[PDB]
Formats: sequence, structure tokens, C-alpha cells
Amino acid sequence: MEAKTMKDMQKEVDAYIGQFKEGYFSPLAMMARLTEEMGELAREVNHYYGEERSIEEELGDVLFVMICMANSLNIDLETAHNIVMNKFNTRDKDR
Amino acid sequence: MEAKTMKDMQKEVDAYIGQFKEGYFSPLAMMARLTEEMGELAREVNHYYGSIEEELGDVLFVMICMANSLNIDLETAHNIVMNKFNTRDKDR
Amino acid sequence: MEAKTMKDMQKEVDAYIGQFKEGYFSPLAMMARLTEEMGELAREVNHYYGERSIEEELGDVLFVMICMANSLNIDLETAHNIVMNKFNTRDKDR
Amino acid sequence: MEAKTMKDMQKEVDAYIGQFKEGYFSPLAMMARLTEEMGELAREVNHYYGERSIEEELGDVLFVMICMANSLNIDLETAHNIVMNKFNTRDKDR
Ligand SMILES: [Mn+2]
Ligand SMILES: [Mn+2]
Ligand SMILES: [Mn+2]
Ligand SMILES: [Mn+2]
Repeated sequence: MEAKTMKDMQKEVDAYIGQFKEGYFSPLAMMARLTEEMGELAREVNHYYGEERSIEEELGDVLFVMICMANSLNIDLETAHNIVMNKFNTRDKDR
Repeated sequence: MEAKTMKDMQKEVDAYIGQFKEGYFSPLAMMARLTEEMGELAREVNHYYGSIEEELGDVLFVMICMANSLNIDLETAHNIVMNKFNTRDKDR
Repeated sequence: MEAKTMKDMQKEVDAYIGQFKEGYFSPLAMMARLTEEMGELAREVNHYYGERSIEEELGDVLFVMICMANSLNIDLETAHNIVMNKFNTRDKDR
Repeated sequence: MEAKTMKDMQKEVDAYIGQFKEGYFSPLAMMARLTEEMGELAREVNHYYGERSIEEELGDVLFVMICMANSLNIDLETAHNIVMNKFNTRDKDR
């Protein structure tokens, strides 16, 4: 493990977008971008599992737009992950 | 900041799924789950820009599930996308 | 009593949206709406295959499709026809 | 100049698919196909609104939907009607 934090991956994407005059796409434009990326993942999941490198890369593509979305709206995905994990966190002492 | 690495967040989800007899959804079923979560995100984005923090988390969870299912490390994924966007221009 | 045409189905949706001051969602907002409905379909496909509820969720996506098409003066009969043309091979045996 | 009914459009797709040994994709595979086409629609909506290419990509989405519907013996005219009934108001003035 190197190992990169979620905070750093977000900083890394923020640094890349920061160079452009355009900046982040508007949230609704982002949502279209995500739908587009998800389609490319769907295509690839269907190709390999329907009726590691390509499918690995299409996840990264989706993850990038997600980070963009999250950065655009000042959302920290580590926090986001934690609130989901807390929702699944059972009150059962045996687990 | 703690701060949590991508590998840790993936390990964390794998430990959660690992307790069930079922384990992971098959990839095509995952893809359906992912389409489902994306719609919930779309709803929230439209509502606020026509909750987001949580619905992004929800989509991220399914992503991690998908990646774990196929033994894919999302740090490597992120890196190979960053390499693609990385320009050979000395000025940038 | 007899089958409804795609043109009429579009006219029907246009008549319904026509009564509102706001009218059609902008194309990018429609796409968000369409993504939302697709998720509900996905949910229901997963539920039954991972009857009536799935029939309804297809209706929901079809409605937003029609809204999208109407919004951009696109006729879905014509759209469907270019797809059929794209697939209809020049093979005499088929 | 017909014009074409939804039932016929579905019959037309069923006849096209009916020639192949493989037949219809399973519902979960269909859903993946549909997610794929939606992305291509999204791409095209973003390009022009972030138009003839949108007409084609709407068609492609409509095709997979027809496939989906045929696959599960669902009539899309019926589906459309339940959605219209859902929005049908009990208001006498509308
Ligand atoms: Mn992708
Ligand atoms: Mn969600
Ligand atoms: Mn639906
Ligand atoms: Mn398309």
C-alpha cells in the first residue's frame, strides 16, 4: 500500500480541474456526465459478464466524475462513505 | 483528518459483506444496483439544482462492492485515469 | 377498442404538459429525470429477476422519453424507423 | 404515411429478434443494455445542450425498451395508459 487517501485523490482531481478557465461543470451537466460514464461501465460489464483492464478503467472513469461532482459541491467522499457505513452499522453486539 | 485510504474503505466494505452467506451480487446484478443508485442521485441533484452527500455515498458503496467483487483496486483505477489526463506539456 | 399510434401517444403527453405554466423541463434536466426513472426500473428488474410493478416502471421511463422527444420536436415513430433501417440487412435470404 | 401503432412497433422488433437463435437478452442483461444506451443519450444531450444525433440515440433507447417489454410480454400502450391514468385528475375543469 502506497497509500493514497480519498482526501488526496479529491485534491489531485481538484488540482487538475483548477488549471482550466472552465472549472467544474454545473451539477446537472455533471449528472449527464455520470450517466454517460455509467453507460460505458454497463457496456463493459455486459461484454465480460453478460450473454480487468477495460472494466478497471471504466470504474476509474466513473470514479473521476464522482470526485468532480463531490468537489464541485464541497462534499468530502470520506465523510459520505462514513455516513453510509454508519447506516449499515448494526446495534447487534454479536456483529 | 484520520485519514482513510481508498484501500481501507474497500477493506471496510469487504469485511461488512464478508459476514453474509450471500456475499457479493453477480456483476450484472451489481450493474442494476448501480443504475438504481444513480437514479436516486439524479433525483437529489434535480431537487437541489433544477441528501446529495448521502446519495453520493450510496453510489460509492456499490462502486466499492463492484470493485471488490472483481478484485479491482480503485486506487490503481484512479491512477490510470490520472495518467490518461496527464499531459506531456512541460508548462503545465 | 383498437391500437393507439406513437404520434397520438406523443400528442397525449403534449396536451397534458401543455396546461402547465412551466411546460417542459430543459434537456439537461430531462436527462436527470430520465436517469431517475431508469433507476426505478433497475430496482424493479432486480427485485423480480435478481409483473405489474415492472410494467408501470417502463411506462414511467416511456413518459419521460416522450417528454424529451416532444421538447425537441422529435417524432419517435421516425426515430424507431431509422433504427430499423440501420438493422435491416441487404441480405435477400432474410 | 400510416401512421404506426405502438403494438406494430413491438411486433416489428419481435419479428427482427425472432430470426436469431439467441433471442432476447435476460432481464438483468437487458437492464445493462438499457443503462448503456442511456449513457449514449446523455452524451448526446450534453453535446448539444450543455440535434439529429439525439433523434437516433432516443431511437436506440426506445429499441432496448421495446426489447425489454417484448421479453416480458408487456404491452407498452397499456403501460403508457396506466401512467396517463395516474396523472388523470379528478378535477372537472381539467
Ligand atoms: Mn466508464
Ligand atoms: Mn444514491
Ligand atoms: Mn420507473
Ligand atoms: Mn443511444
